[PDB]
Amino acid sequence: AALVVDNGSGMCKAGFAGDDAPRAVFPSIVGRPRDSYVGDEAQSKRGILTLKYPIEHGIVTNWDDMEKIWHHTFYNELRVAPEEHPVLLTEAPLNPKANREKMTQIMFETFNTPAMYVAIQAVLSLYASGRTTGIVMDSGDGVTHTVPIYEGYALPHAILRLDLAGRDLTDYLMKILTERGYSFTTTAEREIVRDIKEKLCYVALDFEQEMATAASSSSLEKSYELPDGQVITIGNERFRCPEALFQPSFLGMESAGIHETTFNSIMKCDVDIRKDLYANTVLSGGTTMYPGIADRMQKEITALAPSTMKIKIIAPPERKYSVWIGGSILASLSTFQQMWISKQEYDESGPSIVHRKCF
Amino acid sequence: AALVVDNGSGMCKAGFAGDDAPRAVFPSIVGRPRDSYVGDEAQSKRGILTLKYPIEHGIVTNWDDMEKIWHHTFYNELRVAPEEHPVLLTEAPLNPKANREKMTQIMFETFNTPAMYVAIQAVLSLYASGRTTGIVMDSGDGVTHTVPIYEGYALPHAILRLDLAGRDLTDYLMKILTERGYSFTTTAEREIVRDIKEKLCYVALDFEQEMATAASSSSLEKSYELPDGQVITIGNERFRCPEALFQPSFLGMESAGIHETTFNSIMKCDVDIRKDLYANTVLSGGTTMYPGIADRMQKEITALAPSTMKIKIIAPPERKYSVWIGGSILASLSTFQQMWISKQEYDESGPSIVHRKCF
Amino acid sequence: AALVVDNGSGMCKAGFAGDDAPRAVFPSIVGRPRDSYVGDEAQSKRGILTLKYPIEHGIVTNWDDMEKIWHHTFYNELRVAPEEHPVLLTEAPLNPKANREKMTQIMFETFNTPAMYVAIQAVLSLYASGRTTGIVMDSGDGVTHTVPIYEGYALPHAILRLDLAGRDLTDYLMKILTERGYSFTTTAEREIVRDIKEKLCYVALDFEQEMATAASSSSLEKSYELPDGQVITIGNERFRCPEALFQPSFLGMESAGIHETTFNSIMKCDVDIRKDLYANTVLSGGTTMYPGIADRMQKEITALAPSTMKIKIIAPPERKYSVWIGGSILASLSTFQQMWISKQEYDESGPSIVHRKCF
Amino acid sequence: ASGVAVSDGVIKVFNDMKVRKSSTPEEVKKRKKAVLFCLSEDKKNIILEEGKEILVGDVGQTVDDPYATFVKMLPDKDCRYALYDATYETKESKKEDLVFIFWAPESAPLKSKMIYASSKDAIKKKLTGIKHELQANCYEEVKDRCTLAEKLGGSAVISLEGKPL
Amino acid sequence: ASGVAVSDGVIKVFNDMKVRKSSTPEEVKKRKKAVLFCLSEDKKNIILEEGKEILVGDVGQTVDDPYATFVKMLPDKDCRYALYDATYETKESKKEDLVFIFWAPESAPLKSKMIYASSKDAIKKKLTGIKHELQANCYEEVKDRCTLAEKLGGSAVISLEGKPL
Ligand SMILES: Nc1ncnc2c1ncn2[C@@H]1O[C@H](COP(=O)(O)OP(=O)(O)O)[C@@H](O)[C@H]1O
Ligand SMILES: Nc1ncnc2c1ncn2[C@@H]1O[C@H](COP(=O)(O)OP(=O)(O)O)[C@@H](O)[C@H]1O
Ligand SMILES: Nc1ncnc2c1ncn2[C@@H]1O[C@H](COP(=O)(O)OP(=O)(O)O)[C@@H](O)[C@H]1O
Ligand SMILES: [Mg+2]
Ligand SMILES: [Mg+2]
Ligand SMILES: [Mg+2]
Repeated sequence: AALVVDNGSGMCKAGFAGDDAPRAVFPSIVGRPRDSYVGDEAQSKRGILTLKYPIEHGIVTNWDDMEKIWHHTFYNELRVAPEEHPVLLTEAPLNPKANREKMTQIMFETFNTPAMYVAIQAVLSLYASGRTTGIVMDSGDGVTHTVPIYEGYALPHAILRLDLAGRDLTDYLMKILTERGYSFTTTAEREIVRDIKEKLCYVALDFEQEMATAASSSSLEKSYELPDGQVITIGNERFRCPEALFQPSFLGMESAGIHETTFNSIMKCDVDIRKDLYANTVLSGGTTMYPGIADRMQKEITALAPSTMKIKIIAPPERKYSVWIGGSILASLSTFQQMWISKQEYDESGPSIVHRKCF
Repeated sequence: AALVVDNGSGMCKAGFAGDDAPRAVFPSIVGRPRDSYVGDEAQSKRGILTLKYPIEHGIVTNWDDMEKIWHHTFYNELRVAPEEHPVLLTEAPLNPKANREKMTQIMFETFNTPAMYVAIQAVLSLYASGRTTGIVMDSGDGVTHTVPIYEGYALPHAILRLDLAGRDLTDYLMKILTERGYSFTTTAEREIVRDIKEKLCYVALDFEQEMATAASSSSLEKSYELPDGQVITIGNERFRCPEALFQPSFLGMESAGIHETTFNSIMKCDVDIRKDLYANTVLSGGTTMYPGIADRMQKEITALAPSTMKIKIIAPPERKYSVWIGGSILASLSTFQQMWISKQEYDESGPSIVHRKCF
Repeated sequence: AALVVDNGSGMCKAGFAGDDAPRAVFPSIVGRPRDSYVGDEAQSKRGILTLKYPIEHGIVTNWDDMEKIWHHTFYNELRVAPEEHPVLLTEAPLNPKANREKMTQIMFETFNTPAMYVAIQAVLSLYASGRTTGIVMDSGDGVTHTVPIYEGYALPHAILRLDLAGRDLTDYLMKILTERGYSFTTTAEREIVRDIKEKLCYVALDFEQEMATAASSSSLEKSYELPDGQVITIGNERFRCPEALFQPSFLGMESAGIHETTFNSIMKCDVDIRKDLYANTVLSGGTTMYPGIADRMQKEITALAPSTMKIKIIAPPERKYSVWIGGSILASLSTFQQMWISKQEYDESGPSIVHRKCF
Repeated sequence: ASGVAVSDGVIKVFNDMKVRKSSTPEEVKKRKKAVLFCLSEDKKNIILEEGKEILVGDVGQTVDDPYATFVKMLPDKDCRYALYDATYETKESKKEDLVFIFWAPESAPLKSKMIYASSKDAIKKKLTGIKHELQANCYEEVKDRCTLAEKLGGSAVISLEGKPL
Repeated sequence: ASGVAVSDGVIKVFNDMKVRKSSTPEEVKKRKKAVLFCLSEDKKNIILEEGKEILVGDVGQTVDDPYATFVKMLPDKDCRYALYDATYETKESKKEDLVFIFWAPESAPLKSKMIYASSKDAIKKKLTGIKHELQANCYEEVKDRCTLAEKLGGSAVISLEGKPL
């Protein structure tokens, strides 16, 4: 019975290999008073404590707080002893090799796992869609990555990173909801706005046409009930919030949208494989769950690519947790039990064993 | 002879272009029985009526009551017919474009002004200090804004809003004056406490050192005579009330103080202009009139900024009405008479003319 | 008083003949909104405009934008009227003959220069080192050239071009600085990274030995202060960034390093002159200014060449602007005043006069 | 935006200061090293403040340090626009650049500070080609040579007006 | 804060309920599904109420709905602490979380309600890792399955104990 832990920039997905869904999905935050709270405990206190993301943009920056999250994952969320289960970890693209060895050292020495394995998140999402070649647009909480993959290997020189994901969209929705007279500023009210975003926001196919439709009627207005029973109404903010994914200038960013970032990373690959990448663009992550985002990406990339290229955007219905689900299917295979890094192999080669067993 | 109207979140400043001070300064409230009273009329009745702020946080939320205030401004306060004078209006930062057009429509159709102009409040305050680049900390009655401005244009992605100003400080002073045995609860007693706040309160440079000085002697105690001749004495409440500007936790708020809000909005600007913003921090509004607030802001921001940055807090002596005074100087210029939006231009382009003539 | 203009792929060097250094060194960019900004003006706006290099790889591709840069050079940078001064222009190796005539036509018809002259950049660098025979390794901003020269004439069949220079090293340093947790993505932050590169980066003599030294201590770590006072620390990125000059696979390029490109162009020359080229390898350009690059080139070419050849890498201390300095010494000679292409000679022969007067 | 226009006398002086024409050494001595601009009496135009200028021929004779005597021309309680032709040297080039200086002292009246600040971005758009801008709001922000050198090129500036910093 | 301590028998039972150890299916049937805590006779410790527990092996055999039979164990006129291991399913995950239940019926004597309420925040600090708390002050606030499902995840909870709501 192996454990699968998907360490996201904002959300930790953990569960057991062989299950269809992760058992625990909690915020990857550590809170300390303005003495240490992890996950939903750090959000239950709200404003007394200051919150820190130890893996804010997919890359672990604070290894002391990252061990607190992994300890919280094993004992409080999964409710198991990590010394009895092999653990499959996931890593962001362009993760430095010193971080891969640091993860292997912490798992074998701090938690004493019998076996261990590290996988790349984008490759698991592409395999879960039934592909070995393609480009994965993984938009999560803290970071967005466009990862072109050829024959199961990510092309590292063509991987592009965009510091624009769901966390920035939640803050932008809080900002534009104040234009209607509502006030969402506190930490507890940010969790309400995140729930509004995940239920009522959508991507408009034509933004300027949708802004005219919303200004001439009320067919796009939705009501939302707050935890205390108060009802708010939201109008054009439903499609203005995820529009910042395609127009980052709404947030004051100079960067390109997710469609141009996907196009730019395809243009950094060999000319001979670009035709395959245009037809195998796979969406992944929680921020790709807006209704209408695949049709918008299809239209935007078609306008950037040559007219003779076939643009196909793949948005599988289970793409929110496709990294975790791909890892749990892989870790539950009887043929995969030879791929683990054993503690015996770690005692001989040290933490550098991860580079030859997990690539 | 143009009119200059500064629509504040709690106080309406109105007067004639070319004058040094506004002629009328009255509360921007509309009172209805618990049939419609505006301004000081709504406060003369005290407790019979319920009071509403139509522009409670700088943004107009009730346009029917906002027209009552503008009608009261022209006929009862300025005592002129608005169809004979061009009017310069002011607007809060991050004012939605639908509100700018609504103001232009009301001025040309309801009041029939011959000409009209809309200006941003923070930009007028920065110009009045002799600057085109800087960050304006505008603390008024209902709202506090930190508005970084570069070459005469406010940077909208870096503008921060704090729902903590003089109105919250008046309520907090009423609350802590009851710890001395006094009772201020009614609407008439709130106007007394506001007068105590504007005469005896000050910002302590070191709060904990000032609390020790007040607890060991009576050199900080002041007497105040009530309207009925009764004399009250106030001690450490003099500096505990404006201390909530720097420690909003005194009010149960999770937000940052005005010093951290100023620092956070500088850090949202381009790194190349942050050095200029550190040296050009300009205070504006009635809530920045406490003695010792510029020296406290200087000390607090110095502790947040890198030690190699030069922190300079600008507190001009006329910063309480610097928005109105800047507007009256501008509207009285003979070269400015080409900048007005005429009624002829409004009949052709409609209310959207304000976006290209006033930006 | 003649003018000397060195049109670089990324930087324009301009000044007066007889001076020791160019008066103006500005980026050769034209910016248009996402109406036309040239040079530092195009970089002062940062992210509003899109930037284009009209001479991106040494060869002018957009002649309309190239005239904007030359107009900006004469009137805004040098602050002279070009109709009063003869102008010496420089050109990249393997510049097509249609471009030489286009330059001559623009100088005589658009700017009305009294006289004009075109020189090859690599030949000026070799003359400045006191040589007429040798191979010039000119690494600039957009392009690197290895130009073998025999008796003052570049051998065009042996000239090799490498699209790998300082611009690619700046982008690579931005990429690997994000592995330490820093974020440099915007246009203003790219100018900061370029300043970090020119101050703290160096070429390691043994790369793998230097990577072990940096991983076992902190004697190679340097601090750098950002424009807003924040201090960052850089470690092995100091020598990993210019290492891409010798291992272009760090950038995902299939091409050879600058040492193998130099060796390959020597092997394309006559066998009888290769011994002279091995002993007269001259470095030129801004990208050859890294400390330790001459000792690394010496070691790398020694391993490629036969052991009986004497490898001598010439790195003059003024090699950054050796093209401009060589041109200003030449254009200031009284004996050189007979070499100019006069406007009288241009009216008779047309733009094809440049082929027989400047070769 | 106050609508204050730039007079043709200011545009002519700026065009003569920017581009240097081939001239006899006598006309070179008549080039302007620094010049002040002020509002007209009716406050409708930016005009040349008469008598407040430094000539290139004065530098090295009656004027020892051109930036020190330029700072003395600035009024203590009035706003002003200034055009200073800075001759400085970095580590790898000797430069000569025009500097636009906005002088708005805190002691100046509120009406002057408002009109000069609200009309600054319009005059600077007419003076095309200026790449350096110095906003000085007190005498301490303008009097120091190292304040100008920081605006010109930061720490790369090693000399100013032929004298080391 | 009444100073009432938590016995080591309660801490051992909680540690065995929280973390699941790899065990034979026989020991899995001996895991506790629910357990009640009460005051000792001298009211100095929180102890295990003997006989008032549901085992995992009982679920699916003698026990059809574990939450209904758990509610039956609560006394009508006495306060109690409870530990319930909830197996529920949301729209995107199958969850298994411990729920701390404070049972303080209005019919209970005033002395019991005071001691259990003033010592609740001290026992809950010793039982680290519990993220769900149900304060029930009448039989109608605890008997309904949808009351527990609302506390677990609100409307996202679609199933509880393998049965749809
Ligand atoms: N159903 C949804 N619709 C729109 N956005 C969503 C939805 N669900 C999650 N999001 C956003 O997706 C983000 C987290 O998704 P995730 O892929 O787990 O990121 P990460 O792996 O980096 O932690 C959150 O910001 C969340 O708000
Ligand atoms: N002299 C003063 N000292 C301290 N606080 C003051 C002083 N004067 C006004 N305040 C407060 O300033 C607030 C109103 O100032 P103002 O800038 O006009 O706000 P607004 O523009 O939002 O209406 C009021 O709450 C008032 O009590
Ligand atoms: N002192 C330095 N050390 C290392 N690299 C430098 C240094 N100076 C410049 N570079 C790089 O050299 C490039 C420009 O040099 P240059 O020879 O003028 O190129 P070009 O002629 O093609 O415009 C720039 O990318 C710059 O960053
Ligand atoms: Mg993710
Ligand atoms: Mg105000
Ligand atoms: Mg060059």
